[PDB]
Amino acid sequence: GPKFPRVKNWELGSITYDTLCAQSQQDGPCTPRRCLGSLVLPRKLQTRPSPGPPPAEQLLSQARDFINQYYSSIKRSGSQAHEERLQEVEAEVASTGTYHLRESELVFGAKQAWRNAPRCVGRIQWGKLQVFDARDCSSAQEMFTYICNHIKYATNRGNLRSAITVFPQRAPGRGDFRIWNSQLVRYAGYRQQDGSVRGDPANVEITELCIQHGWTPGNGRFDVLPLLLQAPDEAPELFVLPPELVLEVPLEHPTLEWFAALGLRWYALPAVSNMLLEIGGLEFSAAPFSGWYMSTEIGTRNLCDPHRYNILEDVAVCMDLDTRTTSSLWKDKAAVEINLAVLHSFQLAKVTIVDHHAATVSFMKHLDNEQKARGGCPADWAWIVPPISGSLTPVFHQEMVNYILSPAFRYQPDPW
Amino acid sequence: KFPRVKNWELGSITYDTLCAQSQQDGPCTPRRCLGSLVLPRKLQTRPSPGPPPAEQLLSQARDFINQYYSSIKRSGSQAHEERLQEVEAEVASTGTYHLRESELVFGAKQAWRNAPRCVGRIQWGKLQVFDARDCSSAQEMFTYICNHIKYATNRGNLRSAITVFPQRAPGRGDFRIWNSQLVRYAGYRQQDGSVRGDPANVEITELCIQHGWTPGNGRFDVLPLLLQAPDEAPELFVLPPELVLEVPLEHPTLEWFAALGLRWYALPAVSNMLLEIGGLEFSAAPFSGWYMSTEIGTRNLCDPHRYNILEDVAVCMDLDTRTTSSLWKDKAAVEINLAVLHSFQLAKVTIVDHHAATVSFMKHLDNEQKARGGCPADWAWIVPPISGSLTPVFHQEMVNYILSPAFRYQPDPW
Ligand code: HEM
Ligand code: HEM
Ligand SMILES: C[C@H](O)[C@H](O)[C@H]1CNc2nc(N)[nH]c(=O)c2N1
Ligand SMILES: C[C@H](O)[C@H](O)[C@H]1CNc2nc(N)[nH]c(=O)c2N1
Ligand SMILES: NC(=[NH2+])NCCC[C@H](N)C(=O)O
Ligand SMILES: NC(=[NH2+])NCCC[C@H](N)C(=O)O
Ligand SMILES: [Zn+2]
Repeated sequence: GPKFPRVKNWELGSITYDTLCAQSQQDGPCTPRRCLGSLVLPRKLQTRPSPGPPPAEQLLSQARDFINQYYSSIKRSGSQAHEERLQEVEAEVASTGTYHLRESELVFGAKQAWRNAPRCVGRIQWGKLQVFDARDCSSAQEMFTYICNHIKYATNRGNLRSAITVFPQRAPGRGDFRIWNSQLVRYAGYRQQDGSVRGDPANVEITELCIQHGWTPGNGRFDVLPLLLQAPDEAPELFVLPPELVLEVPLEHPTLEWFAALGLRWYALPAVSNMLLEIGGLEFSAAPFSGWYMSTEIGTRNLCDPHRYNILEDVAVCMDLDTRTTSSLWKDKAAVEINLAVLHSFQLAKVTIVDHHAATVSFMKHLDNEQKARGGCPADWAWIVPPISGSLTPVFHQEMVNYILSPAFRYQPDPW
Repeated sequence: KFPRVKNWELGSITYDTLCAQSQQDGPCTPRRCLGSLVLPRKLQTRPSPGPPPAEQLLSQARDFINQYYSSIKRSGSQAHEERLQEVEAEVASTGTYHLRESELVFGAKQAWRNAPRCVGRIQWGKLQVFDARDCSSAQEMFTYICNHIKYATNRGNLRSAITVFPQRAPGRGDFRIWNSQLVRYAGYRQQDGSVRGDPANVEITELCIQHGWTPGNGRFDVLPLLLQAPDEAPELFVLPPELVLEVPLEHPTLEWFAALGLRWYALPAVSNMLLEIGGLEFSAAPFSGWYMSTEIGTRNLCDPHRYNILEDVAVCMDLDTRTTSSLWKDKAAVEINLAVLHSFQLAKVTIVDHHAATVSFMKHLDNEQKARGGCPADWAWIVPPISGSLTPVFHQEMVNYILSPAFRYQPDPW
C-alpha cells in the first residue's frame, strides 16, 4: 500500500500513515542496523558551539524553507509578498551572513517548535502560546526583568498560561545569551560531608556553580536557586528571585493526615530554560518556555526517582507497608498515594495541573487533529507514556513515529 | 559506530559493540524511528514454497556452526571442520541441511538470549529443549504438546521449555500451531457485538467452532488446539483439564474480590512464533517459561480491549470513578496486580512480580555486557505496563538490533 510508515492503535484497531515524516530534514540516531530510540541525548541534534559563521549556502536553504512554511501557514505561498520576503532574506544573508525574523514570523516559529516537540504531551495547547519578544534585551540585568515579567504572567496567580520569552539570537564571533539554570525555578542540591545530598540531587552542579559565583547558600531541602544570566561576552551575573513571584504549593494527602507533616512541597511553574530554539537557521540560545505541570512529573519523577527526592520508602513506612519484599507492591502503592497528593494539593491551591489520564487523552485528540492538518505527528513513545500506569492510559496502545521537524527545541551544551 | 549507553539512575555508561554482529535490518532509518511499532511491515517471514539461495543459506549456516563450536571451546578443531563440510555437502545436494540435536539445543537457548522483548532472559541458560522433529502427524504434535505442558507445569513449579517440530521445507506446507498460545480463554461474540471471554481470542475461537468445536458460554473457557500438519486442514484437540493448571483469583485483604470469580492459567506458552537457527526455519516451535504478574494483572485483565475489568473493581472498592484525577484506575490496577501475585503465591505456582523481574534483567544486562559487549533490548516492552519509573529498567538506555539465532513473527496460517 502507501509508502510511508503505517501506524496502528492496538486498542481501537485503527490505522494511519505518517506522511509528515517525509518533510523531516535532519537525520536522527537510528539506522537499519540498530535503534537508539530509548537514548535521552543521542549525539545528533546537539547544536555544538559552532564558532565560524554557518555555511551561507546551508543557512540560506534553512531560511528559505522556514519562510515557505510561514507563508503557507498564512495561505499566501507563491505570492509576491512571499517571493519578496524570500529575496529579502537572501539579500541580507549575502551582505551580513545572517538575517532577522519579523515579529509575526517569530510567533509562528515559536509555536511550530512546540508543535513539533516529540517529547511534549501537552501539544494540544500549541496554538495558544504567549510569545514575548525580547530580541532588544542588551544586559544580563535586562534578562532578569523579562524573566520576572514572564514568571508573573505565566503564573497568573495559580491560573497558569503558556509562554516563552525570546532573547537575542547568535551572532558570528559574538558570545551567546545564556541561562545557566535548567529551569527558571529549581531547588538546590547540597553536597554533604557523608557524600549524600540535601534537597534536589539533580541541581547539584548548578548549585555549586551559583556559590562559586557569589550566592550565599541556604540549607533547606527546598530552597529556590538564584539565576545565572549570561549576556554576550560577559561572565554571568547572579540574580535572586523575589519570593512573591515564585508561587509554591505545600503538599498534603486528601485522607492520610500525616502526609502534610512530611513537609513536602513543589513550585507551580515549570520553565525549561536551557534549550535552544532554532527557527529557519537562526539559533536562539536563551528562550525559556513554560506551561503547566502534569502530576506524574512531580509525584513520580521528581519525588520518587532513586536519584531525586527518593521519598518512596519514607512514605511506605508511614502507610505501614511491607518494604522488605517487592511482591507487596509497596512501591506501587505509595507511588499512587504520592501522586494523588500532588493532584489534590494543586487542586486545593487552585494552581493549574493535569493528570496523566486527562493529559494523555488530550494527546490522542492532538494526534487525530495533526493527522488531518499535517498527515502525522512526531512523538517519542518512551517519553509520551507516563512513568506510572502506562497501559492504563491510551497512548501506551498508540504506535508512534519519531522524527525531527524544524522549528524545534534542541538540547545545547552548558555554557561552562 | 559503537553506541554509548547510559543509566540515568546510577550515572554508569557502556558501549554496545555487540550490535556490530547484526546481519539483519530493523524498521528504523536516520529519517525516523519506528521502534514503538509492534510488527515489522516487511521483516515478515514470507512463504517457503521455493528453496532459499544456496549461498544465503550456506553463510548463515557457516556462521551458526562457527558460533556453536565457539560455545564448546572446540573451534578450529577437526569435528568443526568435518561439521562444516557435512553442511556444505548437504546444502549443495538437497539445497538444505539439518541440525544435530546438540546444535538445536544451542540454537534455542541463543534465540531466547537474543530476544529483545523478553525480560526473563537471565534464565536463558536453563532451557529444557524437547526435540520433536521426528513428528509426522497432527496427533503426534498433540502428544508432544501434551508432554511439554505436563513437564513445563510440573505441579506449579514451572520450568522453562521449548518443543521444536519439523523445520520448514521447500514446496511443502509448514507444520503450524494455529493458536497464539498453548492455553487461551475463548472469545465469543454475543448479541450487542460485545464479547464474552477474551476479546483477543475472538478470531481463533471462531476458527475452532468452525472446525467442529462445541463452544461454551463462559469467560474463561480453555480453548482447544488446532494443530496443522503440512498441506492438510488442521485438527481439533481438547486439552486434558488436569494438564491445564489454573489459578483462582482472590485478594489478601479485600474479602469480596474472590466474588468476582476471576481465574487465570499458569502456563504462558507462545506458540505462533518462528524459530530461526543458522538459516533453517521452524514454523512450529512452542516455548514457555513463567508469568510476570503484570502480564495478567495489568494487560490481560485491565486492557480496555481485553477483560477490561478496571471499572468493576473500582466500584467494588467504592472509588470516585467520576473524575480521572481521583486515580481510581491506578488504585484498582495495583490491587488487581496484588491479587494476581497473592493468588499464584497461595496456589504455589511460579510467578515473578515486575520489580523482582526487572531487577534480574538489570543483572542480565551486566552479565551480558561482560560476555558479549552488549545486549539487545526493546525498552518499550522491557519496561512494565505500570509503575514504570519505579523499576530500574525505566532509567536504563538500551540498544535494539536483530541477532540470530532468533525468534521472529510469521504470518497466520489462514
Ligand atoms: C501547557 C501545558 C504543557 C504540558 C502539560 C506539557 C507537558 C510536557 C511533559 C510531561 C513533558 C515531559 C516532561 C519531562 O519528562 O521532563 C514535556 C516536554 C517538553 N515540552 Fe511540554 N508541556 C506543556 C507546555 C509546553 C510549552 C509551552 C512548550 C514550548 C513552547 C513545551 C515544549 C516541550 C519540549 C521542548 C519538551 C521536551 C524538553 C525535554 O526534552 O526535556 N511544553 N512537556
Ligand atoms: C522464565 C520465565 C520467563 C519470563 C518471566 C519471561 C518474561 C517475558 C515477558 C514479560 C515478555 C513480554 C510478554 C508480552 O508482554 O507479550 C517476554 C517476551 C518474550 N519472551 Fe520471555 N519470559 C520467560 C521465558 C521465555 C522463554 C523460555 C523463551 C524462549 C525459549 C522466551 C522468549 C521470549 C520472546 C521471544 C519474547 C517476545 C514474544 C513476542 O514478541 O510476543 N521467554 N518474556
Ligand atoms: C533511559 C530512558 O530513556 C529514560 O529514563 C527516559 C524514559 N522516558 C522518559 N519520559 C519522560 N517524559 N521523561 C523522562 O525523563 C524520561 N526518561
Ligand atoms: C504500541 C506499543 O508499541 C505497544 O502497546 C507495546 C508497548 N509495550 C509493550 N510491552 C510489553 N511487554 N508487551 C507488549 O505487548 C507491549 N506493547
Ligand atoms: N509541564 C511542563 N511544562 N513540564 C516541563 C518539564 C518539567 C520537569 N519534568 C519537572 O518535573 O520540573
Ligand atoms: N512470561 C511469559 N512467558 N510470557 C509470554 C507472553 C505472555 C502474554 N503476555 C500473556 O500474558 O498471555
Ligand atoms: Zn528507532
